[PDB]
Amino acid sequence: ERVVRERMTTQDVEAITPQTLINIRPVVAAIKEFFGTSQLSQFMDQNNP
Amino acid sequence: GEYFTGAMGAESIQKLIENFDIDAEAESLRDVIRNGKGQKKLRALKRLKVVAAFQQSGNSPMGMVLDAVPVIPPELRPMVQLDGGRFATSDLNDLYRRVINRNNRLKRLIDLGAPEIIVNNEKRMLQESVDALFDNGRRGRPVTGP
Amino acid sequence: ADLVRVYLNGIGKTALLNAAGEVELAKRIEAGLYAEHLLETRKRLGENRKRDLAAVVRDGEAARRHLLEANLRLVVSLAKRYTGRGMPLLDLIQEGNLGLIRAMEKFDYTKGFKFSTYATWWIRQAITRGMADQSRTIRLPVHLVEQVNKLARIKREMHQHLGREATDEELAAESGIPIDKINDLLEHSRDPVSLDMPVGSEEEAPLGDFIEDAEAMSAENAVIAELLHTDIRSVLATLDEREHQVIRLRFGLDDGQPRTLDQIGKLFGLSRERVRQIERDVMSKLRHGERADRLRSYA
Amino acid sequence: THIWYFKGVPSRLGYLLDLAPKDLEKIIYFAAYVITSVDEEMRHNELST
Amino acid sequence: VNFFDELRIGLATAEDIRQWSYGEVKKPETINYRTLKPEKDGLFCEKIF
DNA sequence: GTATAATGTG
Repeated sequence: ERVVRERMTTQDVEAITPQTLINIRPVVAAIKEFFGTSQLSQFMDQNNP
Repeated sequence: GEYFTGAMGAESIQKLIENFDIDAEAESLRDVIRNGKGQKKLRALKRLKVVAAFQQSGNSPMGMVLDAVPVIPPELRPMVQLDGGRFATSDLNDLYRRVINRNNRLKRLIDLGAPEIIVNNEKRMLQESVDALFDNGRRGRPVTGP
Repeated sequence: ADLVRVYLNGIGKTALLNAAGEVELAKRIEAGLYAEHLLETRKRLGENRKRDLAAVVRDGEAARRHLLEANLRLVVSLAKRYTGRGMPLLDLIQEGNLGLIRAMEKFDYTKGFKFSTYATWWIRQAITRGMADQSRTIRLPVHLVEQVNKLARIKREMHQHLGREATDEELAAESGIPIDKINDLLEHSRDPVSLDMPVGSEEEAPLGDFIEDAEAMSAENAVIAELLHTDIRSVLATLDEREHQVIRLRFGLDDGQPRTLDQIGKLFGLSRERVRQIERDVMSKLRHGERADRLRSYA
Repeated sequence: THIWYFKGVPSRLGYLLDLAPKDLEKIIYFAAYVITSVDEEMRHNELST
Repeated sequence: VNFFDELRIGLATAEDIRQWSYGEVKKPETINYRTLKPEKDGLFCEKIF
């Protein structure tokens, strides 16, 4: 949202569409980082059920 | 500007310490300590112990103000290639690069000649660079890359 | 503290200048430089002219100082934009100051344009070149840095257009740079990992602690190599001593300098064609008897 | 200057040089000038003039 | 050989640094990007270290 | 090497 608000403050207002206004990179990056390095996302130990 | 000479920066402290005489100050502070004034006596005693430590040494206090920093051998700060061509190096290289760049830029500014404001800013940056090299967090905001 | 704060307090000590002020400053600088050139160019040195030129030089120094100090703040304004990359803010500010110093020695008042017009170009050039030169541990050519930045911008534009991170094939198609060079550039655009970073939470021992020397194997050079050398000094010596010297000079066991067939023949007085048969005899001998028993390993 | 001295507690530079920590930190980072020396002998001999 | 009676620590001076160093580092380059060799007068130069 | 014009962080 920070990136989006900066972009809409700078980008032209005539031919603007939300498709060119959203930036999906940070959210996917955050999700992947959480699932990869977060200390609460651990390998499921599978010695037995 | 014909009698008194003064300047700002670490060079000024170098000059001041060079002009300062340790033995004479030690004798005067011993004279002061010989009196009472307990409130000021503790501070006088701490200063006296430091000054006497310098006095008995036979060396000079100028060693505190550096004019040439050393660099450890590269094996102590190795730069190795990990599998996949992903280089790995110690932050000592980054700190030394900062110091070298600041020093070279300072030399370039002095050679070219510029108003004293920019030169003073460059000298301050170099001082901060050396400070960050010798210790991080010992003064001010620590540097962080990642 | 806050060295940025003290510099920004100092920079504002002087106010900006209007068009007429900058024009007159440029005129003063022109007069100063003209006097500087004349002072050493003149074959006959005038006496009062000497004093006049000295005063003019002082005034010209003051004029350059005033112009640079007045226009400094543009340096901060332009440098604030490039932050977030490798170099800090003050480094970029100093780079821009150097660029401004470079620019000021070319400004002209006849054109009539404002100084910032001719200053922003050089400030941006200096800042970008300095960032490309002294912002990465492994320095890269300026053209290669430009290509890496081009690849990054192309990727970001493709992501913006398609809403998803561009594929490698589509990156090659859009940029036209083959996948090989794209992979090379991607490999050249990664900050080296710091060895002091804790690894595996294994007592937070740094990565540097787990890197093998990768060379100088103890046992290999300790026993195997030296014992091979000694057994060779025994075996090759057990051959004809003349042939032992021939081998020493042929490969360079003692003094390097592997003697070619013709050279060794000249040294021994023999012909270039004999050395092939000599080597054939040596290799035949080395492959039989206790020599093979000793030297079957090491291959 | 070596960081270990003008920043340590006690700051050996401050104790030896009888300068308060605030003044020392200001002087080191090019904040305020300092009068290193003065021709006191000439000033005294020329006190009348 | 191994006759170490005492081990003292002193405050190094500029001349000590000068005379206990075998070269001067005059450029910031560490290693060449393509040939993987130390660069002249760099932090890894063979001439120095 | 550049000339609309820009003139103090985060």
